[PDB]
Amino acid sequence: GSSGSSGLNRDSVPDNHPTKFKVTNVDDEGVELGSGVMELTQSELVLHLHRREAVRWPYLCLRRYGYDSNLFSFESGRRCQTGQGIFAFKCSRAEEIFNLLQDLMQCNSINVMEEPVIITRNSHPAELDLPRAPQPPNALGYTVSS
Amino acid sequence: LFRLRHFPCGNVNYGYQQQ
Repeated sequence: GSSGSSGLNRDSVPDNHPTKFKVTNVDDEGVELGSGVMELTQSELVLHLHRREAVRWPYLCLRRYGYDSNLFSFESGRRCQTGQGIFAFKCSRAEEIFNLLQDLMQCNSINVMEEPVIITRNSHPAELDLPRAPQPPNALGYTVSS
Repeated sequence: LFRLRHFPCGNVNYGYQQQ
């Protein structure tokens, strides 16, 4: 929880902004591959970078979201823009990202802004993700006669 | 966007329990 606003322009994004974070995508050894800006907002997570395409992940896809010494990372299922995989990023503020993620992910943002038409509308049936299911109960035995 | 073999973090809060 926090607040504050002002009618001031921004000439550039700092390394310490309260909603943007300068990040660098890293490999299995922790070597630096490419730089970007991670944006946290009530809609979803977004990466901004060069003339390349931008990249998005909804909080629904984030089964887990972790932080370590200068390291931020997240897991995501086959349903998202990038497909199935874990993506890790070097960042001087990885704990402040982790502290802000949970503030938005607990909030759920239920239609918080007016969205366009989407395939959640009524239509023909198709392959579409299933909800949770209950654990099946145990059976009982019986006694034996003379 | 590098795809890792496993999760690099031991301390984690599980948020969404849906696929």
